[PDB]
Amino acid sequence: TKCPPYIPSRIPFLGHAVAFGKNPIEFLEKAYEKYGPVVSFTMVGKTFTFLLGSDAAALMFNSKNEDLSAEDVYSKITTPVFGKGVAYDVPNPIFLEQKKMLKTGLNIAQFKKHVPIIEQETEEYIKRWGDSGETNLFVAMSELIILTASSCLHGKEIRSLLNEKVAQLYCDLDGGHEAWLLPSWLPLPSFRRRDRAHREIKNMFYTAIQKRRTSNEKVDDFLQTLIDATYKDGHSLSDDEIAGLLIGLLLAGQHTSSTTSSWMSFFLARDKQLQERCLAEQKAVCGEDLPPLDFDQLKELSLLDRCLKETLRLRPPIMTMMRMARSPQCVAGYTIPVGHQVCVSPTVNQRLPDSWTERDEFNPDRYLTDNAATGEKFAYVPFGAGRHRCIGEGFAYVQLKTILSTLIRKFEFDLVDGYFPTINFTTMIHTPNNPVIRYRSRT
Ligand code: HEM
Repeated sequence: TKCPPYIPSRIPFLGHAVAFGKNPIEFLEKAYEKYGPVVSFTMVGKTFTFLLGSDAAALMFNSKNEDLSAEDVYSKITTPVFGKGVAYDVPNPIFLEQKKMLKTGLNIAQFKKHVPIIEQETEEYIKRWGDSGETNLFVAMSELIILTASSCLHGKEIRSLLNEKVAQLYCDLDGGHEAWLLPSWLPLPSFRRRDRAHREIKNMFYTAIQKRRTSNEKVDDFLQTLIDATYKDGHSLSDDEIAGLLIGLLLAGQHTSSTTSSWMSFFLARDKQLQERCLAEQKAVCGEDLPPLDFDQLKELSLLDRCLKETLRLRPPIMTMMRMARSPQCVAGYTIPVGHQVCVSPTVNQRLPDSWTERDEFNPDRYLTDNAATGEKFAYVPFGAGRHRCIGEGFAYVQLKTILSTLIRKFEFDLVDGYFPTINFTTMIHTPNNPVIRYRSRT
């Protein structure tokens, strides 16, 4: 019973709901100062124990689901979203069976095919912009990412079936507490047409899937990985299971990729020098005529890579990873009891003053010298770390770098009247005047 420091509260049940909810990052920064790397506090009935800093976060990253449980906090968040027999509604071994099926289909051989497809979808979409004007970038990315992701993981049959009609039918699907995401100004009807997309979208897949079943167009696309995929008991995945796995893979990468793409642009629309140094790198690595991209070139676009890593450092779309303690855990000379909701914050760890120089500046060149991203284990964890890591990370870098390149080539970006959008935790539904960006064609 040697429990970590616990921040007390004068408000019985809500605890620190207001203080924390007002600014979670500032709250936790202050808590690390006052209380150390492992602190507890009550919020709306639950005791939360945060692991702050790399050395404390090591507990969760090196943990097993039998001790720190995701299916005890992340299951009824996701199950109404992804479906039955898929995601956190199945036993971990068969859960991890499908995850190993997904990770096989997300390989370099496919990433080489994916880079062309992403550019075509970007070129036909961003033509809507025309010559010059101003767009809502968060909304712009939301729509583009759906198309790009759909035309890579779902196939061409399902892309053919896709129209501007269904793009927001994912929004009601997205609605269904859902994950500690960074708040953003994406289209937020959330309700849209609940219960209706579940029929529309699911049957969109059944039909497309049957075209691949009774036919001999066995191709190398992600869907053909799942149709031919067999469990380790021989039985292959059913019709509804394959659809659930594909729907869920586009949703887990939607807001994440969209929010990051937008923030990086805003960060580059603020610093015009870096936006030029990037364009230099583009025509210098690919040639001045800007020929179509391919996987290989992406690996040497290092400035873009360091801008993306710096974006993910300051604006990680997953704000907090959470687990429920089923067995007592030991960290920093403390024992976390059964029933605590153990939390790691990539945002905090990637901002901690005792680990990052110029913590709040968007400085991509910090990776050219020493930094915590390589010099520490769990100080830079946008995609997670260790045993708990994003399987879409490889597709993410490919998708994001291809998209941003296709943008920085065909456009230049700047802030409208100098407006740089800020995240507000105090505005429940009343966002401050929406985020807009300025675009103008190149040359
Ligand atoms: C900037 C982009 C992204 C970030 C920062 C991100 C972040 C994360 C993180 C931190 C996790 C671990 C959550 C946890 O263990 O509690 C995760 C899991 C996952 N992500 Fe992402 N992700 C991104 C993009 C994507 C993409 C593009 C896909 C799919 C194409 C995707 C699919 C998944 C899936 C399937 C999981 C599995 C959840 C599990 O392990 O049980 N994500 N992501």
